[PDB]
Amino acid sequence: FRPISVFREANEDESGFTCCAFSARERFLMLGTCTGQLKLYNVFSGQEEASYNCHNSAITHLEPSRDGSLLLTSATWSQPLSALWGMKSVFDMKHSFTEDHYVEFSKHSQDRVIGTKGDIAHIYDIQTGNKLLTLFNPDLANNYKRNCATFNPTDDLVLNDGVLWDVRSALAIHKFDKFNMNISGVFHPNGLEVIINTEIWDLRTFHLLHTVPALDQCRVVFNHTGTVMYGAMLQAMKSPFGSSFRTFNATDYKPIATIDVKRNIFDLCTDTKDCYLAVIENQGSMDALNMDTVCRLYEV
Ligand SMILES: COc1ccc(C2(c3nc(NCCN)c4ccc(N5CCN(C)CC5)cc4n3)CC2)cc1
Repeated sequence: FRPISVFREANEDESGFTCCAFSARERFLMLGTCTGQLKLYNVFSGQEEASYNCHNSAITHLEPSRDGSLLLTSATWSQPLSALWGMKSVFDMKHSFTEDHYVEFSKHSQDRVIGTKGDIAHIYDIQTGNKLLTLFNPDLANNYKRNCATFNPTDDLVLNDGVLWDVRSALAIHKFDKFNMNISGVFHPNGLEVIINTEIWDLRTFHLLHTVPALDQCRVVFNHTGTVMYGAMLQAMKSPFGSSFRTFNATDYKPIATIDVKRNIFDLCTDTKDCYLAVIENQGSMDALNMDTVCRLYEV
């Protein structure tokens, strides 16, 4: 991890970057701010190329569509809490997800959005903005405090609050038992396994395949080739994470590295070719009126 770029929010003495993702245009990073703006930076020169007022509160999350035409954003306490934005020609809101704190695109075909409202998953059509499904069963709920509903790689299944749902039938096919208070889980990009906090579960037998105590309270992200898994631990303008992330082999879940950048992390992502890792790193203290974040790009 060799840092090869670094920059802060132009003209802000308290740099307010909160989240980042690469755009479909390689040299250009998308970042959210603690005041609700979407910025586009040149990830090498640190030049601010563009700025949009998307929300009334800090952006917590953004996901561009692979084709470059759409962007999801989520916010902290503003209404709508999440939104879908067209980026062809003019930047503009297509749909708003009024009380979803988190949103994700479907994976195989990006024709759908899945949103989380506490313990409830909402699935929407991109083209209409209509809610196609509500996935919630109060008897099966685990009430995970950081629940983030997600689709599997083939879009036929949803993981919501540690419950596995068949999308076509809107049936709960399995509830994974609750073994932590916070982390709800992700699908492995291989589609054979789900990672719920420290437990790796088989998707056919629901067998426990690995116990990985190092993953406790970690938000997990794969690289685009699905060979490396990045974990950043939640800590118990307050960052969601601490000052370190860990990498694992996505195949056997062996630890590769533990990097302490010694600055609280707000977010991290990779380019689609997995050459770089962008990290939003806070300068100065937990106990500060504000944050002062920078974006650092590391060559992997
Ligand atoms: C599975 O565990 C999870 C799941 C989801 C999250 C969320 C998140 N993710 C972030 N970035 C990583 C994903 N984009 C955030 C970044 C900054 C930030 N705060 C908000 C308030 N404000 C005072 C300063 C900025 C809040 C964030 N919340 C809500 C999506 C965190 C941990």
